[PDB]
Amino acid sequence: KKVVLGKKGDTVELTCTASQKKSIQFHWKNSNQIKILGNQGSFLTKGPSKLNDRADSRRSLWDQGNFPLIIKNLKIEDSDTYICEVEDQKEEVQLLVFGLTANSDTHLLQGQSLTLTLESPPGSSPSVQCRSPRGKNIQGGKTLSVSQLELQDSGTWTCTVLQNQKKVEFKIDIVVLA
Repeated sequence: KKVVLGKKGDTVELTCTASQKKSIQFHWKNSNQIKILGNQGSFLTKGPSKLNDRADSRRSLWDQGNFPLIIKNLKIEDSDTYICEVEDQKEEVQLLVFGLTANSDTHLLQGQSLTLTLESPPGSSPSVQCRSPRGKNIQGGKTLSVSQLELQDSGTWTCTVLQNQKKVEFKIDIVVLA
């Protein structure tokens, strides 16, 4: 069902739209049924889980049949199936948080292998397509690599990743001396 991918550090918003009579009783949970957030009657109630100080909702839409789940500071461990339950309707949504980093420090001199990675979640091995201002790209996933570094690289590289029919991209900055 809903595959939604996030970028480590940034926020995401999953969707949960109801088929009811506008604005009702609902809640979001994680794979194991520990409640994340819902509604003590008319307002929002977030449990005590590991995501409380960073989980949220938009109660203004609990009027037009929508109950989202907002998460800030995306951690890769934040990945797992979340479930929304709006009255008699259940809705599965898997979150895959991906983080692309520069196993160097995102800087480099003129001539040495540049290594990135892609730190994955509890349930995945992903595919990377990092282009570069200079057309080409590398492949693989968990670690990519290069070999030598042609000085025309202190610009913007582009880095896409697509999971279970869905995609995200980490456009990065690289630096090359002389």
